Amino acid sequence: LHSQANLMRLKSDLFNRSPYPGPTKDDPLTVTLGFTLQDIVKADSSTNEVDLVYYEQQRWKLNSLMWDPNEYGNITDFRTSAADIWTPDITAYSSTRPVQVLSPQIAVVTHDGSVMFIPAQRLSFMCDPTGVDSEEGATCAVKFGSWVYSGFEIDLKTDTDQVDLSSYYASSKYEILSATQTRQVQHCCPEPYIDVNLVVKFRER
Amino acid sequence: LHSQANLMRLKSDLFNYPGPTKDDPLTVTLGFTLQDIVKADSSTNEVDLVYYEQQRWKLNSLMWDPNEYGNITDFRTSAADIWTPDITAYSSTRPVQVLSPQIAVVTHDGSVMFIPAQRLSFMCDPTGVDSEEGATCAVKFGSWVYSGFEIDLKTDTDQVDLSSYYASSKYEILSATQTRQVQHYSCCPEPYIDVNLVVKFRE
Amino acid sequence: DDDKLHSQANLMRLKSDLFNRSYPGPTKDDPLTVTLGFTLQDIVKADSSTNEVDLVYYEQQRWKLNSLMWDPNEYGNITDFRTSAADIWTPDITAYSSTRPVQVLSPQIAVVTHDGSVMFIPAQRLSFMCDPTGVDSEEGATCAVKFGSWVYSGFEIDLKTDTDQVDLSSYYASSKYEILSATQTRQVQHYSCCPEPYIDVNLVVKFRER
Amino acid sequence: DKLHSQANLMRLKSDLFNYPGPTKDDPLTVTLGFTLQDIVKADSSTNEVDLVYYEQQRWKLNSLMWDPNEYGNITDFRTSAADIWTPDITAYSSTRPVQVLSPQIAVVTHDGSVMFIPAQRLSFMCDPTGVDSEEGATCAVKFGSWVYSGFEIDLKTDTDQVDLSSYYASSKYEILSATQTRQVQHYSCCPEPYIDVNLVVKFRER
Amino acid sequence: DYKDDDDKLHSQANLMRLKSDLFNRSYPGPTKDDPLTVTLGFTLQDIVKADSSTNEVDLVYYEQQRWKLNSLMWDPNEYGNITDFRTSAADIWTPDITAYSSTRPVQVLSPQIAVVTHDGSVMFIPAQRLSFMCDPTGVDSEEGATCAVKFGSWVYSGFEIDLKTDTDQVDLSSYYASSKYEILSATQTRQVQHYCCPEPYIDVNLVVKFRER
Ligand SMILES: C[N+]1(C)[C@@H]2CC[C@H]1C[C@H](n1cc(-c3ccncc3)nn1)C2
Ligand SMILES: C[N+]1(C)[C@@H]2CC[C@H]1C[C@H](n1cc(-c3ccncc3)nn1)C2
Repeated sequence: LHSQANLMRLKSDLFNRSPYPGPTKDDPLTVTLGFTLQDIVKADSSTNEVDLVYYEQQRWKLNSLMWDPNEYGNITDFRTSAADIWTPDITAYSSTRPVQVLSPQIAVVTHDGSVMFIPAQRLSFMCDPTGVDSEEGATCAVKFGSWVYSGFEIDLKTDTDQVDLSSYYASSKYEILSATQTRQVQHCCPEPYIDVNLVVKFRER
Repeated sequence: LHSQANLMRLKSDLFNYPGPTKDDPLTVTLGFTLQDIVKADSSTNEVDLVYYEQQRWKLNSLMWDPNEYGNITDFRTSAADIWTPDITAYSSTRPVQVLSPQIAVVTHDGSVMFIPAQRLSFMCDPTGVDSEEGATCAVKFGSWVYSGFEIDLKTDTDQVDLSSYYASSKYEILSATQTRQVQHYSCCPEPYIDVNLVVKFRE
Repeated sequence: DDDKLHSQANLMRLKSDLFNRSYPGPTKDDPLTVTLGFTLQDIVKADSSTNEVDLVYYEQQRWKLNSLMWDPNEYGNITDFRTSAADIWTPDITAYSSTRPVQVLSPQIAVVTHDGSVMFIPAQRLSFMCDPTGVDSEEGATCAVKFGSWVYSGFEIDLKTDTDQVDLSSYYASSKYEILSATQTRQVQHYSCCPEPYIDVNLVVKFRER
Repeated sequence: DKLHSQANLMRLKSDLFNYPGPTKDDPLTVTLGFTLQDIVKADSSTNEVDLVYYEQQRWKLNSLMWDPNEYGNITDFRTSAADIWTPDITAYSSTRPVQVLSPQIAVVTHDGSVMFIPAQRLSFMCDPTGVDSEEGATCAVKFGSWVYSGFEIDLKTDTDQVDLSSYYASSKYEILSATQTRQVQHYSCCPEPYIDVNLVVKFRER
Repeated sequence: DYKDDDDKLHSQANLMRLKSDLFNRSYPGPTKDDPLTVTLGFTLQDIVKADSSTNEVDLVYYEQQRWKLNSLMWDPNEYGNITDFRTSAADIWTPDITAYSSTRPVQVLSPQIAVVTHDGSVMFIPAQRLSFMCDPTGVDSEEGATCAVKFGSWVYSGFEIDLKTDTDQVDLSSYYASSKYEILSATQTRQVQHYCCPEPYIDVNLVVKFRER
């Protein structure tokens, strides 16, 4: 009951008893992105759309979510609804339908102020699967990034350029030949723009 | 009218929980009742199930003495009025579609019974389904964000309840099991728990 | 004309008193009887590849609460009113063998009468478990679906019908399917999960290609 | 000067919004008109046809009247359809929930009249047999209040001719005729009349 | 150092105060006495699908919307030199720009967030998937098919909302190189029409010419 009271007090202190309005040029934020590809579900050659199921790991850190575990019964982290906090507007740049969310929208917040949010998603995106019924397979790509924040407000990075394939569905209609995730910088507008480019080579299993 | 006043007062009292923690872990019991394998798509390797899920847990903070409330021992309430566990399928390919009202039953000892009916599309190769051996598929269910140190999953039985399986389904069930699994990941010492639903079926 | 302004005032006041100055659902001590009746409009689709059939129908629901009673004389002789279904408690009447979420085809509005009775008539499209084998034959196909509370046993919600005959007077005359018979029967239903039975109304439809 | 016109509008909306629907004592008339844009498809396997149209709805409330001279000569304003009461006009033989294609915003005028024009895609019960013949196919669907009788809400049309001037010239289907006709229905049980507008469309493969 | 940390806190406080002063200290939409000009431009990303059985074609594009309100102006010097901010599109008035011949509800593909600048100008760029009325007959030809769809306010006439374009050329620099359909031309043109009614009505007409492969 004390642990419960401690956690409710912590969330009340963080969410009620102090003010974050999003990143700014004077208060920029770095968001780390990683993809865990679970399934290429469908590849449509009549419309050049491919459907992926993946987990999108998002990580950032805010001073305003920091606390001393000693003041709160040594609580070092908690889970909370993603709507309780600010989250980055990371968006697929060439989707062809609204993303469908497959998991609870809940984030893990740690006492250092770091946040980890890992929504599972089904995404339809622009992809010509020509060659998927061949040895070399097909190659397609999709960029992810902020919709409204330039690189002066949100910077992106990956922890690795190799997409996590350890959850890829063993009996998918498609096998993965390779999957990479790479930070890109592009420069109308003075400010740089950042994305992570997800590149997937695949073929019929 | 006195019973109505008592129930309204109980609910006000109770509803005026941050989730479990390592220090205050919660056990959630899970069971499945499979009603129908509706569809098996060999072009996408997606299979569609209709089932309902029994979910049960207990909170001291939902406890009350009936004698203080007209001998009310339980009530029904919107699932939005209370914390519910984030039990999720780990290999769905579409958002789950809910077939039953989001209402749970709370009992005076603090226990909660929630029974969501769902249609689920999940990753499944139906190869063999037109053969004597049939096809076999599996989908894990568990917390999305809590480890086995915060939410422990249990089952009452490893037999999926098939007593309400639709007798004229396109697919007959050869077997269906629900098995608690303890999973570890090389990075971390803490256990993760899921219930693995394994279904063997054929046309 | 001042009469009209007065009637509006009486109704806003009645609604304010009933909703703002005052139902937690039925209990064992205070159980509720819901009357159900179906009006079947159309069998839209019968899918033999998945054994799902799609129905369009109106489901009439009626119940009565003391907490919704008023004296018409205290409120300018208002004897009933329409209100959003979200303003009041409604029963969780659920198809027990749907294969998709029901789709609502009519406004979520109910009629409340001064004796505390409520009438609510949702139009729905429902996909449910049904093997249409035989539909291209003279005998046709037969399927059934139960409707009842999801969370309330017979000790909290009872159901009744006014008739066991489904109303076919609005059935679509150029449907792909003709109705041979449609019945609606109250059942006391025992589930191995639970010592207390649930009440359902069993909708049994015999139909064939027109 | 512009801040004044804005202040006037905001005050008017405030005055007006700071109505329980019609009653037999305070009944209401809704004028309905259809502008048919497209027959998108016809499914002979299910006898469902899909229409795209916008539906003009007009009614008048004393409680929405104001004097333009008291409010900077504001004669009308636009407002979210959620800020006001709107009639529960429903298709009686749809087979899927209507899909709304336009913003849910209405126009309120100083004489208390409200104009709301939802664009919709509708699937409804229709046998397209004959659509590939000179005579074409004929189908119909009634629209009316779901919960209000003719004692609370009357319906009417300005014309019985459906507006076809915006009908898609390259639709897969051409319209031979389209009418919208007020119908009154009485029943021996009940003393109250029931009103609908019957949309009748005759159409043919182009 | 501590000063850098304090600056960031100040910057956050300044933003919260700006948004507070703008929003909950104090737009009812345009009026005949206060007309608004919305600038529209399209960036066409993909013609996904052309259905000859229903004459519906599906587009993916993003639609840049821009307008300017006196009531959204502020002096940057009064707010730590903040010159613009991002905010939820639900925090502010937005124009009801609607496609006039869609056949399904538009599907939104991007975050509903806008950028507000100190001169009171607002920029909002929703990405959308749209199904609209279009006979793709000719798509399998050298000159391709031609389809058009008008965009404009649903409820405001040209008395209250005017439209303009910065160019009549649809932006094709992000068009999907491996689409099933190649673009032959794409234009966006302001029109004044009538429907009966004294008020003139304004739209922007998107005309696309495209063919297979
Ligand atoms: C159709 N049902 C499956 C019947 C009646 C409504 C729905 C849900 C009901 N129900 C109740 C329970 C239950 C209740 C209490 N404890 C364990 C299981 N499980 N399923 C049984
Ligand atoms: C595409 N429209 C049909 C144009 C512009 C937006 C939509 C709706 C508009 N509109 C206005 C009216 C109207 C307004 C006032 N009185 C009668 C009809 N009817 N349709 C005309």
